[PDB]
Amino acid sequence: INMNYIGG
Repeated sequence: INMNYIGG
């Protein structure tokens, strides 16, 4: 995952 969406 890009790991930018938010990181929950």
